[PDB]
Amino acid sequence: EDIKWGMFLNTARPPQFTERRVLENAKFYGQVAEEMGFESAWMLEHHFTDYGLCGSPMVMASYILGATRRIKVGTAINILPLEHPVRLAEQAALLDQLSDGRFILGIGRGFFDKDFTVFGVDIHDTRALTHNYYDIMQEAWTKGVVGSDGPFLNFPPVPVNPRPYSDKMPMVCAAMSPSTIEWAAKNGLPMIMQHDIEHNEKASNVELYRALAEEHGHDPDGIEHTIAMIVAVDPDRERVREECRHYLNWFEDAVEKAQNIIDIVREHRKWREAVGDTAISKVVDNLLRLNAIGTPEDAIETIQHVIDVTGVKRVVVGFEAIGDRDRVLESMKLFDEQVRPHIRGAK
Amino acid sequence: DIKWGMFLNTARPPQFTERRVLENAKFYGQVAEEMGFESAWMLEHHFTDYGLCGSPMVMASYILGATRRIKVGTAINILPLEHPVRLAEQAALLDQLSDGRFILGIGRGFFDKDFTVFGVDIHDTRALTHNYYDIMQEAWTKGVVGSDGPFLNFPPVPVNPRPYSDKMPMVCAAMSPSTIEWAAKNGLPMIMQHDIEHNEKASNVELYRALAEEHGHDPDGIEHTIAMIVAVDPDRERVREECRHYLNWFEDAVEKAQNWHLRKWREAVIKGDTAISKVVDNLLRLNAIGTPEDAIETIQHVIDVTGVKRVVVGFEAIGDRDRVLESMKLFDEQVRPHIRGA
Repeated sequence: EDIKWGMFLNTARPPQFTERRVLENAKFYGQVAEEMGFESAWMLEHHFTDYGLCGSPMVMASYILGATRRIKVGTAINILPLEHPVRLAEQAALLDQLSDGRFILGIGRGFFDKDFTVFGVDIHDTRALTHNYYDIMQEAWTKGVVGSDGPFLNFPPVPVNPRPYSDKMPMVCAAMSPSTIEWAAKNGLPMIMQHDIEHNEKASNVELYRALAEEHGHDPDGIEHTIAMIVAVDPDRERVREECRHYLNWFEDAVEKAQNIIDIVREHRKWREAVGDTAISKVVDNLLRLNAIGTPEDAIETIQHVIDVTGVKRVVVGFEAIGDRDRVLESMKLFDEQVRPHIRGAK
Repeated sequence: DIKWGMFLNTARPPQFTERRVLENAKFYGQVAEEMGFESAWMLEHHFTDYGLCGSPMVMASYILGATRRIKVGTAINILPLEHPVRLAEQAALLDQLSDGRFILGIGRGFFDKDFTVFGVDIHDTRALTHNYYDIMQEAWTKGVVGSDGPFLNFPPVPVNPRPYSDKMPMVCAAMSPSTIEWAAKNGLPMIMQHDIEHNEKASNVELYRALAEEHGHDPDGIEHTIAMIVAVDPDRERVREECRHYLNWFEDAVEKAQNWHLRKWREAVIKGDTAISKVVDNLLRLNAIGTPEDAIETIQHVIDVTGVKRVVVGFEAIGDRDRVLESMKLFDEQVRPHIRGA
């Protein structure tokens, strides 16, 4: 009945913050996470928008690991198609060595068309790409030498240095779909699950995973899945709800824009910004409900519910939605003192 | 007042483990900070034991986390091998994260195996390096960059974050004149390897200045860098023998990286072992390997004829941590304090 507690270092940039502030804040929360006995801190990858300024989780993670001693640092996630597998293999294995095995490489397919256009990748291959790039990296780590004649890359056998410090490279997998869930289950690969998914959908995902493991001759109980959550905690549920709502309204618009960025840079007002929609509003109310946003007891109920139905071992939390540093720290304090003590695990 | 950098090498001689090398390296990173070095420096090597670190950006990123004050440069990022939009993102972030303590070394790379494995034409490498530079620069200065260029084709997109620095601190590996010209033209400091004859680095700097001024840049405002193997010991012939044994392996490994019949192989070991002997004789001559006095003489001469403000030293040749720490202590006390600028 002990949850490993994660902490997102967001590099989202609302209009009312500077790049410096957001990045300094991220660095600072990384140190708060160390001080306050978090299991882990977690990095994101994003390109070309203020949805997130960090486009290299490997570099950011490598920094935070340098700047810390105890805490584990993971990526959520590394978009594998965009990277040569042998490059990321070298990267992860070096950081595993440097970090004395405090690093968790997270992997996913990615879902932004801008990303694949710019780096020159075919967005229809991304499934096969990701599986192949995983296979390649895995062999580099486990065997110490890899080549490819496979469908995407041709290159001869070479050794890839260094070898991991860890027996097995610690990893997670973003997996939203059944075919990925099977693949991960097959490859002994823990899931990390986004925060916008319905709780019973998360329950089903884990059950599906547990089934496919057993079917592919693996112990499901020996894998520890991870969940993302927004936590924003305040005595006055109405106060914190409206703070997060402001943030989340921007967040969902920024998401819309990211899927549109290339067209906007080729273009660049009155009747655009006028034409309330309530489509975003629908999503934001959803997010509030799914996530741990309100009083201590609200958060306890919501967090503990998602543990019960899922049985996840780790919860990676993001505090940023409440605003700037004062408000985040107040939130974090409440959480650490009035919420976290009272959470237990599913077994 | 000379700026001292230190190489965190990750070469693995056969008697060493990967773990030991990488743990030494981190540790020397910490020593560099305490003992008032300006900078620490990381290299990029692939598929070879003559350097383990294939990602200078990761290892640079780590060491900047683990230090307060020291600057960390790379020497060098092999540019052709990485998308310029990705490294733009990387360097700008690390500029922000590190608080402008980062220095992005760039180069062309000359190892064929590398370009084979990452699927790059080794013939195209100079143009790529230049093209890729332009793109990164444009990303940093304007904040948006596309390319219907000769190599990459993608629409204009914003690249985040913006650098912390007003200008991204960089250096450029430059062996050949044509590159030296490009460097200068682009107001780009040089970093020179440790196997260049004294006459030549004189020529390189001269040429640089000449081409710099032509292209309307002030050459005095540019701080060039030179790499130097340091190994300092009372006993000239102990330290020399120690570094000879190491460098024998080293330059042998560098050879293998590029890549009746018992008689034809046995005439390859002798022919190889002399070719390697010749390179290693040069290295001992060119570099600061002897008593404190030998070092002082060699270092100061190299400074005199070049006018470099940054000298980057590597200590690893002399052996393991115990011997390196002895060597580093003599350098600090009996060599360093007796070295002047131009």
